[PDB]
Amino acid sequence: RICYNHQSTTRATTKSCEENSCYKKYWRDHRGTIIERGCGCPKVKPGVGIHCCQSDKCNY
Amino acid sequence: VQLQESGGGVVRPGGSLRLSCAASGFTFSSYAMSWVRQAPGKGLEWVSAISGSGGSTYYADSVKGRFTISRDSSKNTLYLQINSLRAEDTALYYCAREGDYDSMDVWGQGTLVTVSSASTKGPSVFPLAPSSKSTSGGTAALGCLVKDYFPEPVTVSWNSGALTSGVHTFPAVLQSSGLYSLSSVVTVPSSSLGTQTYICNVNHKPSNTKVDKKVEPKSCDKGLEVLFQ
Amino acid sequence: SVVTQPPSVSVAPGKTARITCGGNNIGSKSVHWYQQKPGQAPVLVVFDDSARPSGIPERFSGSNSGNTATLTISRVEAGDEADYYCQVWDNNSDDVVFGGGTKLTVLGQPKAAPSVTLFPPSSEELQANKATLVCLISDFYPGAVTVAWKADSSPVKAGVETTTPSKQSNNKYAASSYLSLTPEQWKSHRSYSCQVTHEGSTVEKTVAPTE
Ligand code: NA
Repeated sequence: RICYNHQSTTRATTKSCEENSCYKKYWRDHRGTIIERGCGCPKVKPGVGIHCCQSDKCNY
Repeated sequence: VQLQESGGGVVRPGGSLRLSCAASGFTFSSYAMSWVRQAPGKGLEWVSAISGSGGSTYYADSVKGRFTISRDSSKNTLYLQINSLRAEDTALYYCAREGDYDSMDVWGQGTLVTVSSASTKGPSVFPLAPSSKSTSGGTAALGCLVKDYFPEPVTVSWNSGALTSGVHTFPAVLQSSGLYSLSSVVTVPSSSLGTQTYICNVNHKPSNTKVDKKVEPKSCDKGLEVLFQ
Repeated sequence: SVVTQPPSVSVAPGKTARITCGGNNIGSKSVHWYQQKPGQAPVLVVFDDSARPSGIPERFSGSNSGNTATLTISRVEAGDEADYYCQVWDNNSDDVVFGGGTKLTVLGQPKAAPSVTLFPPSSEELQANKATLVCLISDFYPGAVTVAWKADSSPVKAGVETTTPSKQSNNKYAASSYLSLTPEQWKSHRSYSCQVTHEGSTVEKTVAPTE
């Protein structure tokens, strides 16, 4: 499967994943809103944002 | 990647200081930065943080309204302006680069802030006399209390460097007076107390003072008592 | 949120050290761990509960659930001796919370209970209208103690300064505690006591103005 893996609002980049869902994860630290993108569908802490999707390049 | 703090030193209570931290080897403005301080012998205390752009600032309750964090991207430099300084602001001040979840992945070596109203002052040296209260199992502890000096350091020797075995000189404490105190102790045989002289040799180079104090066993003779004790 | 670390942990070389960081619902937060050796800056050894920065040995592992986060150091080595700090991140607040630190001793010598010597104020200091009680604590290992003072039977917190334990020339530790009194306060109690806690044993030495 093919997922975005670029951080926050850096330039779009993608990656091949042996998983079937992609993820977009977002939280607040002293920098502001931070976004992580990758392969899979991880558990996150309460309050943290997580979008897992079944398509390709869905985690924009 | 490097961070180097500067601007620390001696300052009066109610005074002001600006600390600087020069950053290199990374894109400075992409990272939040923090100041963390540590009082001597104590734990880490977060003081302040700043977003990449400087658009957001964050402060510990203990420093709200006395400290200002700022950064200059053109000079790759972080600042901390510390006003209305208190005794409790005495610490080593570290700058740190933050990452994910405010984890601090790079630290500087720190800059020392000492908040004292004190001028240079040589020590008062008092004997810690051996008696039956420091004589336990055939050996006696005796020492010198080195009180109310500024700044650090003092050094202490015994019998002009002849006596080394059993000698321990403690680190200094900054008292609420703004002055330092420390002690030096030696353990000796109780049977030596009659015949061997023990002198502590205190050296305080900042005030060009040396003191030699003879440390004698306590005489519990009421015929030798003085009135202000 | 107060986060609680034990002040000290001792482990034999080769054994596993566990340093805890306790707080209500810390499992819902993200925990980082730092190693600090004396005279050095902290080093990040675990971040986000369980991730290891590159170059940190695999022996360093973190966990976090419920009310306890743990730094686990397997096959502990002499070089792991350090102070360890936890840091708690929460998505819903700004403040950086650190635990109070844990001194990790890696046991290369036998445990040794402290000798305690309590010096009354000297005649010379009292002449100068000051009174310091000096509690000298010697020959102990590991190098971690707590000191508490009493006037007669009552605890005393004001006028106390305690040094961080220092290595002696014989490789055991020493520490010093000072109780600063007026000559009047000194002479106005029947006794003063220095109580030293080491390895959950307490040794108490007492002095009396009238002896
Ligand atoms: Na936060």
